Amino acid sequence: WRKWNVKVNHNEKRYATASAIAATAVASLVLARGHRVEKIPEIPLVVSTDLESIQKTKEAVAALKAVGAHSDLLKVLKSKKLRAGKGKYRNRRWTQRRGPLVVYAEDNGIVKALRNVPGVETANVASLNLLQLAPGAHLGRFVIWTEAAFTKLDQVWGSETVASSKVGYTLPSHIISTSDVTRIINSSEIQSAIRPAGQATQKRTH
Amino acid sequence: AKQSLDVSSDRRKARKAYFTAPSSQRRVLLSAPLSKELRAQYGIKALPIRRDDEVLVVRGSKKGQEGKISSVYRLKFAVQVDKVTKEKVNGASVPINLHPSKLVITKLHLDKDRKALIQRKGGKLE
Amino acid sequence: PSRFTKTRKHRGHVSAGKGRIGKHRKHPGGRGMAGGQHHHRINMDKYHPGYFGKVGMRYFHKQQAHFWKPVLNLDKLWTLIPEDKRDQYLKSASKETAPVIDTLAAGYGKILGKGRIPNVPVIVKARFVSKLAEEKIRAAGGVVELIA
Amino acid sequence: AISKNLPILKNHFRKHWQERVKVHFDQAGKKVSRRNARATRAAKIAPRPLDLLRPVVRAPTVKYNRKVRAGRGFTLAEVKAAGLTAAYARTIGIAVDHRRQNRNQEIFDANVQRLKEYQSKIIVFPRNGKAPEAEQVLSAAATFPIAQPATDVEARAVQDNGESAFRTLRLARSEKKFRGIREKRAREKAEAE
RNA sequence: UUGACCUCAAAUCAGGUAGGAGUACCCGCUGAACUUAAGCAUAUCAAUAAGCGGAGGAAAAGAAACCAACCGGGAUUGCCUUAGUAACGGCGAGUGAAGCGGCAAAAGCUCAAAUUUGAAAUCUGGUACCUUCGGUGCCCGAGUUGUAAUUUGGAGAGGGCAACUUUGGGGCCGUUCCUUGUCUAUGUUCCUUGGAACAGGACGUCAUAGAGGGUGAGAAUCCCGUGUGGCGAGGAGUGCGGUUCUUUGUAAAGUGCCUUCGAAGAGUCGAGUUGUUUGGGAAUGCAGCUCUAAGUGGGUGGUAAAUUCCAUCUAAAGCUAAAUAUUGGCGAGAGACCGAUAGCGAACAAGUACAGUGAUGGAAAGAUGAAAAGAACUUUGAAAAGAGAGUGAAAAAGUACGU
RNA sequence: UAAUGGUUAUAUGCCGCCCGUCUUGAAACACGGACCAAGGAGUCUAACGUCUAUGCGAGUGUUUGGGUGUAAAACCCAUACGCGUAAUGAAAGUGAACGUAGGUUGGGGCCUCGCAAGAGGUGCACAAUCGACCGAUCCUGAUGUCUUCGGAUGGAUUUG
RNA sequence: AUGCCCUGACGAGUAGGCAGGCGUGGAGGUCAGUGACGAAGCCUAGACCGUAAGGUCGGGUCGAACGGCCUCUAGUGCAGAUCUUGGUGGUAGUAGCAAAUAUUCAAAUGAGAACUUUGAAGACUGAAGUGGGGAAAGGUUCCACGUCAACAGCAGUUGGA
Ligand SMILES: [Mg+2]
Ligand SMILES: [Mg+2]
Ligand SMILES: [Mg+2]
Ligand SMILES: [Mg+2]
Ligand SMILES: [Mg+2]
Ligand SMILES: [Mg+2]
Ligand SMILES: [Mg+2]
Ligand SMILES: [Mg+2]
Ligand SMILES: [Mg+2]
Ligand SMILES: [Mg+2]
Ligand SMILES: [Mg+2]
Ligand SMILES: [Mg+2]
Ligand SMILES: [Mg+2]
Ligand SMILES: [Mg+2]
Ligand SMILES: [Mg+2]
Ligand SMILES: [Mg+2]
Ligand SMILES: [Mg+2]
Ligand SMILES: [Mg+2]
Ligand SMILES: [Mg+2]
Ligand SMILES: [Mg+2]
Ligand SMILES: [Mg+2]
Ligand SMILES: [Mg+2]
Ligand SMILES: [Mg+2]
Ligand SMILES: [Mg+2]
Ligand SMILES: [Mg+2]
Ligand SMILES: [Mg+2]
Ligand SMILES: [Mg+2]
Ligand SMILES: [Mg+2]
Ligand SMILES: [Mg+2]
Ligand SMILES: [Mg+2]
Ligand SMILES: [Mg+2]
Ligand SMILES: [Mg+2]
Ligand SMILES: [Mg+2]
Ligand SMILES: [Mg+2]
Ligand SMILES: [Mg+2]
Ligand SMILES: [Mg+2]
Ligand SMILES: [Mg+2]
Ligand SMILES: [Mg+2]
Ligand SMILES: [Mg+2]
Ligand SMILES: [Mg+2]
Ligand SMILES: [Mg+2]
Ligand SMILES: [Mg+2]
Ligand SMILES: [Mg+2]
Ligand SMILES: [Mg+2]
Ligand SMILES: [Mg+2]
Ligand SMILES: [Mg+2]
Ligand SMILES: [Mg+2]
Ligand SMILES: [Mg+2]
Ligand SMILES: [Mg+2]
Ligand SMILES: [Mg+2]
Ligand SMILES: [Mg+2]
Ligand SMILES: [Mg+2]
Ligand SMILES: [Mg+2]
Ligand SMILES: [Mg+2]
Ligand SMILES: [Mg+2]
Ligand SMILES: [Mg+2]
Ligand SMILES: [Mg+2]
Ligand SMILES: [Mg+2]
Ligand SMILES: [Mg+2]
Ligand SMILES: [Mg+2]
Ligand SMILES: [Mg+2]
Ligand SMILES: [Mg+2]
Ligand SMILES: [Mg+2]
Ligand SMILES: [Mg+2]
Ligand SMILES: [Mg+2]
Ligand SMILES: [Mg+2]
Ligand SMILES: [Mg+2]
Ligand SMILES: [Mg+2]
Ligand SMILES: [Mg+2]
Ligand SMILES: [Mg+2]
Ligand SMILES: [Mg+2]
Ligand SMILES: [Mg+2]
Ligand SMILES: [Mg+2]
Ligand SMILES: [Mg+2]
Ligand SMILES: [Mg+2]
Ligand SMILES: [Mg+2]
Ligand SMILES: [Mg+2]
Ligand SMILES: [Mg+2]
Ligand SMILES: [Mg+2]
Ligand SMILES: [Mg+2]
Ligand SMILES: [Mg+2]
Ligand SMILES: [Mg+2]
Ligand SMILES: [Mg+2]
Ligand SMILES: [Mg+2]
Ligand SMILES: [Mg+2]
Ligand SMILES: [Mg+2]
Ligand SMILES: [Mg+2]
Ligand SMILES: [Mg+2]
Ligand SMILES: [Mg+2]
Ligand SMILES: [Mg+2]
Ligand SMILES: [Mg+2]
Ligand SMILES: [Mg+2]
Ligand SMILES: [Mg+2]
Ligand SMILES: [Mg+2]
Ligand SMILES: [Mg+2]
Ligand SMILES: [Mg+2]
Ligand SMILES: [Mg+2]
Ligand SMILES: [Mg+2]
Ligand SMILES: [Mg+2]
Ligand SMILES: [Mg+2]
Ligand SMILES: [Mg+2]
Ligand SMILES: [Mg+2]
Ligand SMILES: [Mg+2]
Ligand SMILES: [Mg+2]
Ligand SMILES: [Mg+2]
Ligand SMILES: [Mg+2]
Ligand SMILES: [Mg+2]
Ligand SMILES: [Mg+2]
Ligand SMILES: [Mg+2]
Ligand SMILES: [Mg+2]
Ligand SMILES: [Mg+2]
Ligand SMILES: [Mg+2]
Ligand SMILES: [Mg+2]
Ligand SMILES: [Mg+2]
Ligand SMILES: [Mg+2]
Ligand SMILES: [Mg+2]
Ligand SMILES: [Mg+2]
Ligand SMILES: [Mg+2]
Ligand SMILES: [Mg+2]
Ligand SMILES: [Mg+2]
Ligand SMILES: [Mg+2]
Ligand SMILES: [Mg+2]
Ligand SMILES: [Mg+2]
Ligand SMILES: [Mg+2]
Ligand SMILES: [Mg+2]
Ligand SMILES: [Mg+2]
Ligand SMILES: [Mg+2]
Ligand SMILES: [Mg+2]
Ligand SMILES: [Mg+2]
Ligand SMILES: [Mg+2]
Ligand SMILES: [Mg+2]
Ligand SMILES: [Mg+2]
Ligand SMILES: [Mg+2]
Ligand SMILES: [Mg+2]
Ligand SMILES: [Mg+2]
Ligand SMILES: [Mg+2]
Ligand SMILES: [Mg+2]
Ligand SMILES: [Mg+2]
Ligand SMILES: [Mg+2]
Ligand SMILES: [Mg+2]
Ligand SMILES: [Mg+2]
Ligand SMILES: [Mg+2]
Ligand SMILES: [Mg+2]
Ligand SMILES: [Mg+2]
Ligand SMILES: [Mg+2]
Ligand SMILES: [Mg+2]
Ligand SMILES: [Mg+2]
Ligand SMILES: [Mg+2]
Ligand SMILES: [Mg+2]
Ligand SMILES: [Mg+2]
Ligand SMILES: [Mg+2]
Ligand SMILES: [Mg+2]
Ligand SMILES: [Mg+2]
Ligand SMILES: [Mg+2]
Ligand SMILES: [Mg+2]
Ligand SMILES: [Mg+2]
Repeated sequence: WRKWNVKVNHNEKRYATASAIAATAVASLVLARGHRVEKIPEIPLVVSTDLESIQKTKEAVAALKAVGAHSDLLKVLKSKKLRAGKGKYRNRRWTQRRGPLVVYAEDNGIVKALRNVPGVETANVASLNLLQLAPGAHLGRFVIWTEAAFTKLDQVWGSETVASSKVGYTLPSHIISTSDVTRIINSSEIQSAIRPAGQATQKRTH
Repeated sequence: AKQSLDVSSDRRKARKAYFTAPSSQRRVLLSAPLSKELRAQYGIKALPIRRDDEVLVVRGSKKGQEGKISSVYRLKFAVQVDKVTKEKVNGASVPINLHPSKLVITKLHLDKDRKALIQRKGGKLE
Repeated sequence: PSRFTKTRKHRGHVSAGKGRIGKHRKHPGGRGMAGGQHHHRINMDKYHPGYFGKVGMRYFHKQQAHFWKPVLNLDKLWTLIPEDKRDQYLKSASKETAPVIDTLAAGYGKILGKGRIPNVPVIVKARFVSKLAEEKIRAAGGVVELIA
Repeated sequence: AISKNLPILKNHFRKHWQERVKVHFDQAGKKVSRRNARATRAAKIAPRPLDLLRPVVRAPTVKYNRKVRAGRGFTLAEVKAAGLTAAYARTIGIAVDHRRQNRNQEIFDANVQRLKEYQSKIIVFPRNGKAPEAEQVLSAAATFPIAQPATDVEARAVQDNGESAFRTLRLARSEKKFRGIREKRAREKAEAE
């Protein structure tokens, strides 16, 4: 009768999920989290909806290597290690890195085709597990979207013109309008209003 | 990945099921692959191993040696192949235990049950 | 969060934060509410005044649905009209078409007069109202309808 | 002991309560098995819809008499007014309650209408014939839903006669409070001379 | 004399049944104390532990002598809540429900009961033949001190008449399911290290299979499996595609009026007293003793009583699946569990060795090596053994063996 | 480069009583401690106070259940229910704006004039105080009454 | 930019509070981390860093796994408890092995004889026996052959081993 599960507020779960989805955008978080995406042209990586109908593992890995997940797919299966400790004989014998998350809107073979590929996890846009999106509570999973998945995301989480399709839900507000304060500080309205600055290391008088 | 709730990924259970297997289960467990010639001839890849089979060792320190399997020692999970011996210092000759997965069958002992086994696995029997 | 506890910080220090003199024991003042009239009397009167003794008359077999009468105040009272209709009902206020608010259908049993409905006529259906609720509802030009 | 300004607690753990601790670790497993039982039962009672038709009844207890809900069964009188018998209605998916009675014409008409809608929307298969399959819908409750009856329109004319309607509650409370003592006063006036 | 009847016996008479084990959960009886109250006696622990009786895969409960007071719900059970509340309590410590509402599951019924009275229409047994969990015939028996048919309060029965609707069973293969067998992919290619490649590097292949485990060191690809499907085999009171007993048959069951009825459980309900129990308070339930009902009346409607009503059920007889429980048994699958002073007492010939008269108590004890390859042979010594030699990657692994 | 320095052993000078514990007071002629290894003691739960953090906010709480699932995860969800939005009284009950939701005294910040100092204005939070309103208590007792009900209005060193 | 810099003051502490850190088992993530060309462990009056908790390296031994950082979690840190279990000391080659009168010579056996066997001598129990049998209890101890690692508190070639 120890507490094993922990209740989280549903709206705070949705907050964390939405911030995880937003962190699967710009590539600094994806590089800092792991995820060899330095030779990827643009994040989000959205591929065509024909991926969801691929039902061979060989064709699926050809598609992932062709759209650019080759070095991440090689980071997994070269990171397979025997687990340090007593966990290795508690059915937790090998550890490996996380591969890409392939996120789809409808499943026509892609789940089973990418099932056997190490590191690679698949997901429906209807769900989007936070355990998959920010594993180890590190933001910025490498995510390959299909076009249908990317379109359906606007209906699953809402916008300024689509509500949310979750009951009562709105995406969270911002308490600050920009995330980089240096251009607010070097804006002309603050700079013309502030006094001149000093030496930035004071002279040692006396 | 496992898909059925009947088989076990438990390492302890798998090792008890290996080390406490009866001999009729150890016969299947002590399988041995065929050679390139026999795999082309019989269309199948591996068979349970027999006494009068001719084998080539392809691993370990006696690799590349030939012989007939003198004994299938299922209690030790081993096969004893003649011409593959250890000369002791008193002049005695003891058989070296080999595992059949490190062997390659180069000639089968065929009888009616082996022929039916090959045909059951889909073999050409040629 | 076992690693954040002060048990982890009292490791090495003899008494685990409990003192060498007073010397942490099993139950030094009794168990539970023991001695609330003898040695815990000051913690009773000072912080639980009224704790001991009887108060008025008993009710055998009380059902707390003879007493369900949730109270609505007039300061809200237009929340019960949905927001798309609220604007059109308070703009160009009208008798001969006034909103009907069933208060029971929203789950209150009494209307009370906290303050200042606007001057729009309203038909308020209530199980119970107070006098000042009646006075302010009629001063807006409306009516209270008694329902059961 | 008793110490600083804290609420006085009433935790009842002076029995051997640890012999009787049930932790529901099997919540997900019992959900899987309830869904398995629903699927198995559905396959066993193919095309029949896995639950009986229940009537709409008014909930008791003046806290809850503003709501209607699903009751247990239809009322022999309701079954007869719908045009069938109880022993045959129990075989075509209608729950029948012999022990409830109708004293509300609106509830009665709602349940006779509910029964006639059901009898129009079911296909009773022939008893010995070929009986072509009619695509199992798994729930009668989600296809004949319990609707809260509309009691008023959104807007009407203000009809204020100046009765003042707090005075109505005060006077009606006073007549109940003094009905017996002044009925007895009236009869002792009648016992004069 | 003889023939019954009733009651009681006997038999190694014919056939059958009970005991004991297990006992986690279940239905009962019985029943403490430590403890808390900062002492203690009521109280609390606790309607618990121990003790005893009885079941099953669930049990129990269960189709209202219910809840209510509403515009009323509607068998039982369980969860969420009601609620640490109403209430009880040296009104102290403490204790403590229920109705409503939302869900899970849902299922309803059977006797006493009536004159069959122009059919004891009913049933056990034996015997004979079969379609052998049974049927049919015959005979003896049970039984009128009442076995069948009809009826169960929601009703219903008798009679009188416009009237239409519905006929039940038995064997085969696949199929619901259970048990179980079998088949089903891809490198053992090169070089380096090593005793051993399963390591490292290079070139590939399969992947609805990169779970897991073995194999001389981290093996998807060597082996078993895994994944996906196919082919069987042996069984389970059948949802259906065919089969057939076809004067199964003025059967049986429903449904409309009218009329006369409408039987409904006794030392029981209830009452007093005593004791126990309960949150149940001028008595919540149970039990002992005493008193002992009625039939538009009996119970209940949470403050005792008289009077007047009202509301709600219909006890003193009985059956019933599910949702619920389950430190036992069988079979599985898992784990942010423990890792040989831990985890069960027990990883091992562990409830063992051993102690006690006995009830009972109750340990310690895993690891050579990849393979015994477990040290041929020489020499010293009476021998143990030593020194060499030798095996082994290692003897800084030599059975007194990983480190 | 051990030449200076570090480490270590030793010598020398001065200093240095045995730790833990209870205690006013321990080196104590107080108690435990021969030694070493391994084990070994504020935990988990129900309810709750303060504070803090997060989400939403007059609301909030998805996880009892239902749907769904790559399956004890994750995702989605209705009706309820709990707590909050109303108090007070033993209870029957009643139930919160005279006013710009009041006056006064302070009051950050802001506004006006000022080169400042200041002067004025507005003053949220909060503190003090006097009032107003709601309930309980004690009074007063209007219009009506099918005459004993009702309880308007006005009060109070009372009380929440 | 819980960064860097400037200026000033301050620093005792039981019981206790709070903070910032060090370390251990396990979990999620990462370093495509280390490793049979040697992981972990262990030893090391060798070295380096940290005020310290500790961390790092070199050498020896060893043979299969294990680390850093970011988080999560706890059966998480020992000198004590007449603590528990196991092991080992000093005392210490010490106290002791002194009741029941008592042994001795030869030969044989044997590697080895105070103690075995046989001969010889000397003694004792002294028929309410240190004799001959049984009851309870024990359970093969009886007897023969082989044999001495342990046991017979010296020895042993002997033995109820
Ligand atoms: Mg939420
Ligand atoms: Mg493929
Ligand atoms: Mg590894
Ligand atoms: Mg790991
Ligand atoms: Mg581990
Ligand atoms: Mg380990
Ligand atoms: Mg380790
Ligand atoms: Mg395990
Ligand atoms: Mg495993
Ligand atoms: Mg494993
Ligand atoms: Mg926010
Ligand atoms: Mg064969
Ligand atoms: Mg913290
Ligand atoms: Mg200390
Ligand atoms: Mg410390
Ligand atoms: Mg201290
Ligand atoms: Mg403290
Ligand atoms: Mg102490
Ligand atoms: Mg104290
Ligand atoms: Mg204390
Ligand atoms: Mg006193
Ligand atoms: Mg009290
Ligand atoms: Mg009182
Ligand atoms: Mg009272
Ligand atoms: Mg009022
Ligand atoms: Mg205090
Ligand atoms: Mg689920
Ligand atoms: Mg289950
Ligand atoms: Mg169902
Ligand atoms: Mg009604
Ligand atoms: Mg007999
Ligand atoms: Mg028995
Ligand atoms: Mg039990
Ligand atoms: Mg019971
Ligand atoms: Mg106790
Ligand atoms: Mg107590
Ligand atoms: Mg006491
Ligand atoms: Mg005490
Ligand atoms: Mg006391
Ligand atoms: Mg005492
Ligand atoms: Mg009790
Ligand atoms: Mg108990
Ligand atoms: Mg018991
Ligand atoms: Mg007893
Ligand atoms: Mg049984
Ligand atoms: Mg069941
Ligand atoms: Mg039963
Ligand atoms: Mg029963
Ligand atoms: Mg009844
Ligand atoms: Mg009710
Ligand atoms: Mg009723
Ligand atoms: Mg009920
Ligand atoms: Mg419950
Ligand atoms: Mg509730
Ligand atoms: Mg509550
Ligand atoms: Mg009790
Ligand atoms: Mg309910
Ligand atoms: Mg009945
Ligand atoms: Mg090789
Ligand atoms: Mg290697
Ligand atoms: Mg090279
Ligand atoms: Mg091998
Ligand atoms: Mg392997
Ligand atoms: Mg595989
Ligand atoms: Mg595999
Ligand atoms: Mg499979
Ligand atoms: Mg009939
Ligand atoms: Mg009756
Ligand atoms: Mg009687
Ligand atoms: Mg009686
Ligand atoms: Mg009793
Ligand atoms: Mg009691
Ligand atoms: Mg009583
Ligand atoms: Mg009594
Ligand atoms: Mg009463
Ligand atoms: Mg685990
Ligand atoms: Mg160990
Ligand atoms: Mg053990
Ligand atoms: Mg043990
Ligand atoms: Mg054992
Ligand atoms: Mg004894
Ligand atoms: Mg004994
Ligand atoms: Mg060892
Ligand atoms: Mg090896
Ligand atoms: Mg030597
Ligand atoms: Mg060698
Ligand atoms: Mg070695
Ligand atoms: Mg060597
Ligand atoms: Mg050697
Ligand atoms: Mg070694
Ligand atoms: Mg020099
Ligand atoms: Mg030098
Ligand atoms: Mg010196
Ligand atoms: Mg000196
Ligand atoms: Mg000195
Ligand atoms: Mg000196
Ligand atoms: Mg001097
Ligand atoms: Mg000195
Ligand atoms: Mg002490
Ligand atoms: Mg003293
Ligand atoms: Mg002194
Ligand atoms: Mg001291
Ligand atoms: Mg002294
Ligand atoms: Mg002393
Ligand atoms: Mg002492
Ligand atoms: Mg010491
Ligand atoms: Mg001592
Ligand atoms: Mg230790
Ligand atoms: Mg330790
Ligand atoms: Mg301890
Ligand atoms: Mg909720
Ligand atoms: Mg969710
Ligand atoms: Mg009230
Ligand atoms: Mg009053
Ligand atoms: Mg005002
Ligand atoms: Mg006023
Ligand atoms: Mg102010
Ligand atoms: Mg007032
Ligand atoms: Mg008030
Ligand atoms: Mg007042
Ligand atoms: Mg100073
Ligand atoms: Mg200091
Ligand atoms: Mg520090
Ligand atoms: Mg642990
Ligand atoms: Mg760790
Ligand atoms: Mg985990
Ligand atoms: Mg090597
Ligand atoms: Mg090493
Ligand atoms: Mg080691
Ligand atoms: Mg040292
Ligand atoms: Mg060294
Ligand atoms: Mg080794
Ligand atoms: Mg090894
Ligand atoms: Mg390492
Ligand atoms: Mg531990
Ligand atoms: Mg511990
Ligand atoms: Mg210490
Ligand atoms: Mg200490
Ligand atoms: Mg110690
Ligand atoms: Mg000690
Ligand atoms: Mg010990
Ligand atoms: Mg020792
Ligand atoms: Mg000596
Ligand atoms: Mg001596
Ligand atoms: Mg002596
Ligand atoms: Mg002597
Ligand atoms: Mg001699
Ligand atoms: Mg001598
Ligand atoms: Mg002589
Ligand atoms: Mg003599
Ligand atoms: Mg003898
Ligand atoms: Mg001998
Ligand atoms: Mg000796
Ligand atoms: Mg000796
Ligand atoms: Mg001797
Ligand atoms: Mg002997």
